[PDB]
Amino acid sequence: ETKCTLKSFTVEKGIYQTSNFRVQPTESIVRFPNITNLCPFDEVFNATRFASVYAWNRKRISNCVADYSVLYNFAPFFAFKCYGVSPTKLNDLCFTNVYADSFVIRGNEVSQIAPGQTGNIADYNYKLPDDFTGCVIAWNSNKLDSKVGGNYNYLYRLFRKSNLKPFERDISTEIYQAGNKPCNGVAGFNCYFPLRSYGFRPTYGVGHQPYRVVVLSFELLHAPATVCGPKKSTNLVKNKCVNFNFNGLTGTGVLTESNKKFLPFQQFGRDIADTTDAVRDPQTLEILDITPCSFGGVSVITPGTNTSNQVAVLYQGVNCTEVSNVFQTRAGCLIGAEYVNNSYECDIPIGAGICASYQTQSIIAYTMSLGAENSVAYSNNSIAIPTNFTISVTTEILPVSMTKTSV
Amino acid sequence: DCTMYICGDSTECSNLLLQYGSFCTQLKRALTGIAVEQDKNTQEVFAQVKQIYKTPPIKYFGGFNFSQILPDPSKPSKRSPIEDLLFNKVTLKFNGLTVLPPLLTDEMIAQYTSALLAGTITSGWTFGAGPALQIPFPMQMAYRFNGIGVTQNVLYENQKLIANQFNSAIGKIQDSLSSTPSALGKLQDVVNHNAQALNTLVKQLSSKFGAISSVLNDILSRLDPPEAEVQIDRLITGRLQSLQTYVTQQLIRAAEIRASANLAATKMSECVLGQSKRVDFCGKGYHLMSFPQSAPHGVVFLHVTYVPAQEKNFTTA
Amino acid sequence: LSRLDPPEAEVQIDRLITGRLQSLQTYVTQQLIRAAEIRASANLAATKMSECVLGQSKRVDFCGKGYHLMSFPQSAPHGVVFLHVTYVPAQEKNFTTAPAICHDGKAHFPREGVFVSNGTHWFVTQRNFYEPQIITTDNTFVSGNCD
Amino acid sequence: DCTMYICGDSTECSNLLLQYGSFCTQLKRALTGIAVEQDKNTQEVFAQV
Amino acid sequence: SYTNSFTRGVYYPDKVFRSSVLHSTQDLFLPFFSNVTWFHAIHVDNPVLPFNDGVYFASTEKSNIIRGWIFGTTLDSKTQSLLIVNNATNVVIKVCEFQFCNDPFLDFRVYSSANNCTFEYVSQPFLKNLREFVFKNIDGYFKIYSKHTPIDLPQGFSALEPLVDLPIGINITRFQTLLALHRSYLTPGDSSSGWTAGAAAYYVGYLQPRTFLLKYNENGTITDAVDCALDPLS
Ligand SMILES: *[C@@H]1O[C@H](CO)[C@@H](O)[C@H](O)[C@H]1NC(C)=O
Ligand SMILES: *[C@@H]1O[C@H](CO)[C@@H](O)[C@H](O)[C@H]1NC(C)=O
Ligand SMILES: *[C@@H]1O[C@H](CO)[C@@H](O)[C@H](O)[C@H]1NC(C)=O
Ligand SMILES: *[C@@H]1O[C@H](CO)[C@@H](O)[C@H](O)[C@H]1NC(C)=O
Ligand SMILES: *[C@@H]1O[C@H](CO)[C@@H](O)[C@H](O)[C@H]1NC(C)=O
Ligand SMILES: *[C@@H]1O[C@H](CO)[C@@H](O)[C@H](O)[C@H]1NC(C)=O
Ligand SMILES: *[C@@H]1O[C@H](CO)[C@@H](O)[C@H](O)[C@H]1NC(C)=O
Ligand SMILES: *[C@@H]1O[C@H](CO)[C@@H](O)[C@H](O)[C@H]1NC(C)=O
Ligand SMILES: *[C@@H]1O[C@H](CO)[C@@H](O)[C@H](O)[C@H]1NC(C)=O
Ligand SMILES: *[C@@H]1O[C@H](CO)[C@@H](O)[C@H](O)[C@H]1NC(C)=O
Repeated sequence: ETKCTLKSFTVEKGIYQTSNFRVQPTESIVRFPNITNLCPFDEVFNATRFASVYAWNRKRISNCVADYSVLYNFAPFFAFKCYGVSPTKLNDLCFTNVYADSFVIRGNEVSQIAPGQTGNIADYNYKLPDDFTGCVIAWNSNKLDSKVGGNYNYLYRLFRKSNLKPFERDISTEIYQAGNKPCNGVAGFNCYFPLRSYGFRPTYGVGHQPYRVVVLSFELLHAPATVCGPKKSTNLVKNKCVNFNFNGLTGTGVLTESNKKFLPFQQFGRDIADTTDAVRDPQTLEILDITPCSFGGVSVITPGTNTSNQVAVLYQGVNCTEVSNVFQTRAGCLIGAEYVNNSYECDIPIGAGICASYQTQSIIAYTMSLGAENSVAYSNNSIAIPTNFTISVTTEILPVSMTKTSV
Repeated sequence: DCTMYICGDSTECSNLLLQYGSFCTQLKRALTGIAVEQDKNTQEVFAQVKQIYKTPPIKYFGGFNFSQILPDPSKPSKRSPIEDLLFNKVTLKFNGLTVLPPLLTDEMIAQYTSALLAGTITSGWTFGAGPALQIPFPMQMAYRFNGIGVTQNVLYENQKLIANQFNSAIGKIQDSLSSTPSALGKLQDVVNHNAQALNTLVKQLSSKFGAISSVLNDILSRLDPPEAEVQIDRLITGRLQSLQTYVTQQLIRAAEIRASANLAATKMSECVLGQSKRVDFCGKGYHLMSFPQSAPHGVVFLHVTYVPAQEKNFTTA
Repeated sequence: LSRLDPPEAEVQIDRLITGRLQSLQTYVTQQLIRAAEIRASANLAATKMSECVLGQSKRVDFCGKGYHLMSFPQSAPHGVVFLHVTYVPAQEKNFTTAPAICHDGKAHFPREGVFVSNGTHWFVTQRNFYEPQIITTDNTFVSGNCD
Repeated sequence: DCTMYICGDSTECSNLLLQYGSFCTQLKRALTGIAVEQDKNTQEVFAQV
Repeated sequence: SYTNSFTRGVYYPDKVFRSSVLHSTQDLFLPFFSNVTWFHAIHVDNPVLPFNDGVYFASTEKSNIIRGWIFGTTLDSKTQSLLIVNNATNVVIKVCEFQFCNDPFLDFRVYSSANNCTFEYVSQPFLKNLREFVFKNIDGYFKIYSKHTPIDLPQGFSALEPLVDLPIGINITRFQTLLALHRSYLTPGDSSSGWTAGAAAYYVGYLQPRTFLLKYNENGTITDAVDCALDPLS
């Protein structure tokens, strides 16, 4: 690695930095609140009785969790079709309005509830837009919406002057003028009533049994998308650097226990350097500190390929408790060398007053010696007078000029 | 870390970072060169002596008092009261920014300072020009007074007065260094500059440099990969420029520190390890001797000066 | 300029020029810093040449470690090597020292050197070489009594 | 002054300039430091007496 | 009348924690030493109150004097307006499109003629009894900050803590207070219902985009905040 970093084959003696040590996260936990609200789908699917098709009700949902889990409500659906939105991908989408329309029609009339259809229910009772984005759920309800004597409680409009607009509701009961005179508002020849009854019976055929059909209208009006389904629910890893996604706040690190108290409304937390070091868990009220795990830099201490090939590793600025004689110093932690107790001359600088060398055998590590020890006898009546002279030569090399270059 | 500071735990960001060139292997190289150069300036001034000298047990040099400059064996850290006072006044891994500790700690520099003090007190100036020669302190002071032209009689007769003046000056050194905290600024402001250099990089990471967001997790989740590549490229360019200007400032400050360290080593060699005839290179006035004291990021020289006073008018021919 | 048309490849050339200018400005800054460093080194070398080769200086370690006597320069393709001749004392010996000598009620002090004693004897010497000489009036001066 | 050198009589330009960061904050600080240092060099040679 | 807001109008700029540090932020704050309007002697006109940069509402009511607030565009037909009513143990916030009179009163129960909306937002009821409120509307969020501190406006320091958020975007340009009395007045045109009651006073102060430097202590509570465009020292 040192040869690749220096781009050579015969490295010299010393310490060289090659790369950095990083601990990869094992898991990735996400924590959101358990539940705040929920769409009342138990009311629009498990009601005691639904309304007619000419007077269909519409319930607005704007402050609830859009949890699409219709599977537990009569899972053997007879007609489960989706328009514009995928069936399974709908659970991970946000919208503006979650208007839900419900009505009861015949078995052979469920096909008319679709974008671009022609018939009595589609044109005179309930019309869907062409570019409709939603889902249509229909299930059999013969046991509930039919009696032996005839369930004439559900009515439908059969005659009307013109077709209904998409998402239009009309409850008018005016006598339809089929002839030339308005009949002055009486029932007679060419004066027919618009609403007709069904009279569901349990002995009817599959095409005539009542089918509770519900329409989930979806639309996006560039709103903050208050409605949203469930996100996730995981545990809390301790003493290990993992990936946290707390309420959109994403990061990687260790979540350790702390003792500082926060405010009831404060959830996040930053230091003076604008670094996220504290975040409140959405599951339970408890603050934890964000501290990174083992992180630093690796350095190879080599005596040079001319002598031998045994090298030593040094992790700088990181404790080596977590992930060959291991020894902890003040400037880092070195492996591959043994700490000697006799101080010699410093050869390879490491830091904090520790230097490595080759004993001649293996890499050593010793506290650098500042020199020898010599204490002169200081006396008020003694002196040291020289006797001999020595003429020595001292070399002092200093650069003068440089390489004149131009581009 | 040129890979971590620009790219935050991202693989494609690191794959795109190598397209700029060899700047990651150049800025880190310049930084480690600055570190090695700073590791050498500490050995050109404090490590001038070859052998460590010690103080004799008899605390009687002739009448002078060196208790405030000699190390005190009572305290755990073997330093002088002046060094302990100076140490209590210098106020001292985030996003891939580490601080490498120096080789020579505060203990080895203290040992070098004590050795230099012992050499300049017991041996005089012979410890810095060859073998150490024993010599009494009053005779060393007589040599230093004769080196500037003053006869040795004024010292061999009026010795108690000079000793009392030196003791009073050593005592008032601490009272003068206690008040006016702006005196120890040259050792702090540069450190403050580090506080304005190591923290200014993380402060600029919150800026989007024109992008939609500052973190990569939002860009790689909101926008599409093919169209968000220009935003990542612009962020990498901005971070590279913000790191290059920091490297340039660090180079300039390292050159300044190198010049200051060369000047300090020259003053240590020409004032502590001998007496110089220069005017104000070893303090204003007539220089006699100099005592060095260590500091976590510098050296304090106390120069003893002989100043004439109480002059009178006379006739000359 | 061959794969894409100039009207559709202008931003690429602009970004290339910007990147190359940014890479060259850093080189220019490094060259300026290194030129300042070399200028300081050359000024120091010229000062040492003037104060060590063209005369003798009283500085301690500016013209070599020890007592400087002379200096010889030697050229090199990118620098200069100064060979400093240093006089170093050695083979020192212990002797007894005294500030002055009180005789005839007067305290005499030496002019050059100090008084060395090796046992029931006293001589005058210098501060750099042992030369025992009898205490005479030429190398001594009276400056009062030993009170 | 970067606010006037980079943006000539423009408010949106000044708003977008702060988005870049604290480049001007350190630039003007270095300029003031250079000014103070040049004001100090005249007192170390002429103001010795 | 007109009073001077010496050192009040500060709130938390974000839901972050800090420990004895300094934060300079450019937000929409109330300028210190500003000339606010004190409507104390107006005991039921001037119903034109803008909502440009927010509302700083200071109250010193004894007990249950104010019944709520209104925030609309023009208070006309087909106008998105939010009415907030604070009862004894319940609070309601309803946004709808309906016309309002000059001074909607409560004692009453039905303000307008018809209110056909299906909005639902229920929270904790809000209402030496100083009560400060800061109302802003930004990024489709109608943010409100409430604080109940003892003691008109003294020289103390008290921040505004965010409690609830409402995602809604409306060009609000109106502001109306809801007074509570005893006598009945069903006529919407007659704007004269002065009755002897406790002290009623609603301060009105407009916010401004300014830069504030706040100091966060070790506990994470705003204890000091200075402006940058009112004094050379600041
Ligand atoms: C979520 O459930 C846990 C376990 O019962 C509970 O401690 C916590 O308070 C719940 N969250 C909220 C917001 O109530
Ligand atoms: C090998 O080469 C290195 C390079 O400087 C040198 O330091 C070392 O002494 C050499 N070893 C031998 C055994 O020649
Ligand atoms: C590293 O961890 C060990 C284990 O507790 C500890 O004894 C040692 O002091 C740590 N090193 C540093 C520099 O804190
Ligand atoms: C140094 O001393 C320690 C403790 O006395 C011992 O554990 C270690 O083995 C010694 N090292 C060597 C190289 O002997
Ligand atoms: C030297 O001074 C210190 C205090 O400055 C004092 O405690 C000590 O006794 C003095 N020693 C002598 C020998 O005067
Ligand atoms: C010498 O005399 C002048 C006036 O003739 C006077 O100003 C000066 O102070 C005198 N010198 C001293 C040392 O008093
Ligand atoms: C002088 O004497 C001391 C001890 O009395 C001794 O350590 C020293 O070596 C002697 N000097 C020489 C030059 O031998
Ligand atoms: C001292 O040195 C002198 C040199 O002139 C010599 O004559 C004398 O004998 C010496 N005395 C002793 C005791 O060595
Ligand atoms: C506030 O404004 C009113 C009228 O706008 C004025 O009468 C009053 O003096 C002002 N108050 C201050 C403190 O300026
Ligand atoms: C009105 O206040 C009463 C308590 O006096 C409370 O029971 C009721 O729910 C409140 N009504 C609304 C709509 O908040």
